[PDB]
Amino acid sequence: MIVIFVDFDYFFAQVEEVLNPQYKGKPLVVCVYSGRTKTSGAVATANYEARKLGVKAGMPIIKAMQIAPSAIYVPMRKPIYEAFSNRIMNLLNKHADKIEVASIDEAYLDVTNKVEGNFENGIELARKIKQEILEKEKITVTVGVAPNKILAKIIADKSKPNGLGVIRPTEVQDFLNELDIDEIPGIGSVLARRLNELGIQKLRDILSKNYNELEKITGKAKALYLLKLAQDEYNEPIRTRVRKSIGRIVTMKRNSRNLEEIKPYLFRAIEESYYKLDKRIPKAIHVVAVTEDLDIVSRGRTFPHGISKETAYSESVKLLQKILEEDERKIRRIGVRFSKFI
DNA sequence: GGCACTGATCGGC
DNA sequence: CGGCCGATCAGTGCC
Ligand SMILES: Nc1ccn([C@H]2C[C@H](O)[C@@H](COP(=O)(O)OP(=O)(O)OP(=O)(O)O)O2)c(=O)n1
Ligand SMILES: [Ca+2]
Ligand SMILES: [Ca+2]
Repeated sequence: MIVIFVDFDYFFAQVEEVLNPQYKGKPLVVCVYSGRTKTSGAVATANYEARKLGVKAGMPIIKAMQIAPSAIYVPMRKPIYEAFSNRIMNLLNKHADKIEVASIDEAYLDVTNKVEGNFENGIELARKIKQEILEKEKITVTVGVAPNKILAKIIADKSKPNGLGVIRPTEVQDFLNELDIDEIPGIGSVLARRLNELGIQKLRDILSKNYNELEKITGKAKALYLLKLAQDEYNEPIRTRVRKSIGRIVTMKRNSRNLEEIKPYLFRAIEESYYKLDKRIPKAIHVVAVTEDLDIVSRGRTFPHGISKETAYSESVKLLQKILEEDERKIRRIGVRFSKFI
């Protein structure tokens, strides 16, 4: 297998730079304004100039503004980013035997047959891909080329920004022998340190432990994954991804535990959700509340039949009542998630 | 036991 | 201090 992984650089901010090139080369922060105050919200992403000043995705807008007050702060325009994404994925698709769109800004291509199993031709294809995306959309991307998805991602991550990372079939074992634990996709900061605390600093160190031992430290899924990766026995296929849930969640103007105050927000979320569902009919509904202290509480139900929009309204209220019954905290955000489509 | 399914949390992008 | 989403996993019912 020859895999090409593509990950768009500083995606949302970069699109904003394409639409407003005056922003380029200066700190730019794309913000998710919740509307509760002039500046309440979180950072979706920042360009590299803003990152140099300490701005990070997920950080409160007010905190970004504290450390980089002269950056340009713009509101997230997600539909435009989706459009860019859709066009790019369409360009990628024509170069691939198979494509896996993993998120709004990354995809895996299986180009094995496209390049006659010739790994070097795979690299050339990767260069052509980067060139085309740059020419056609003025977007820089980072690419990784490797025998499997996971190494393709790791080497891309190591080559950002605007990179072209490569791991040849012959380099894989050396590469896996030297890889740091915190460089592994799917191993978050906390767990990394926990493993680190137990003397697991490098991927190869996993081989020292056995499954029952590691499960206690990582959980089943993460244990099986790590033991496989460490042995270069990861080889998962490129698969067409299918949307499994669709939802909407909004910040209320003020916190509340007043049913009549919350309902309008919840019903708008349902309405916008059903618009997005289009012809998909969900059998499961979950109501999700972000509480005063930014904890998240969910109550849901699966039905033996598809849920009409009208049944979603009435059942959502019963779920909201359940949350209010079982959690005394005030609610800040309220929303809904639909899944199990017919 | 272990399969099928569930509701709820977790955490990455 | 946003707004999403898929993965994960412990609990139940069952044969
Ligand atoms: N907490 C986050 C993280 C990311 N995103 C969105 C904005 C990002 O641009 C996009 C892609 O996420 P990445 O992790 O790939 O990061 P970037 O593309 O922004 O930067 P990088 O160049 O490091 O890949 O997802 C978001 O809305 N909220
Ligand atoms: Ca990405
Ligand atoms: Ca990216």
